[PDB]
Amino acid sequence: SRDIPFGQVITTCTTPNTVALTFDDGPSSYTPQLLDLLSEYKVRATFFVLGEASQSNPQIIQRIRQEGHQVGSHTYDHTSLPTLSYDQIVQEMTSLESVLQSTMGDIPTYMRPPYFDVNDLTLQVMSDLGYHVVTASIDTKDYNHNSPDLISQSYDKFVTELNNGGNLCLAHDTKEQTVVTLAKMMLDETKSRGLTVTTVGDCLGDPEASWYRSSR
Ligand SMILES: [Cl-]
Ligand SMILES: [Zn+2]
Repeated sequence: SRDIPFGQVITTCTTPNTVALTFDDGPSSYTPQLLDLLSEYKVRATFFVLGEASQSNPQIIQRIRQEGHQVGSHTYDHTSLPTLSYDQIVQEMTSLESVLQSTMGDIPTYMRPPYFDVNDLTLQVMSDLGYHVVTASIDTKDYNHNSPDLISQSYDKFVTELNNGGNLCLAHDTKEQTVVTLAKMMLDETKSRGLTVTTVGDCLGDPEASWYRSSR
């Protein structure tokens, strides 16, 4: 199977006719409802999770994994990594590894940088630690439309960027309107198109055995 680069920004799925719906900054109190919706549609998603959220909601981390979704790293503290030293960037990653090792029994090989901010130093750390670096090719901007009257604008951006060939989509399951309204709109549209709605690792051709590794 494919070799997938480490320490190099990945924006787009490679498996034809796939789409990866992804959710950042959780788990949150809305994540369980989103998991219910994903199971109704029989799809898989990817969750790039944070430190305090994972420590507060370990049972949601376990439920994400048991229902076949992928857990990726979003750093512990959500710091813009180019504002940090090499050692500090390492610590942002390994501190979340301690949390995830204890909650889900392994650690991710996929990460998403806060705000998509990268520089050479950040990419060097991710290469050295063995992380695939994922940003996005669809960005819902749902954080800025988190109200019933605004959330349709995130769907319009989603559809337009999907039509432009985007296939790796950023939303936040910390936002109520993303879970209660936008996710169903995205899932209906991807179902209508007959897309394979799957994890980031799967949409890159990576077997699930490679989305995680044992403790360092
Ligand atoms: Cl440094
Ligand atoms: Zn984030």
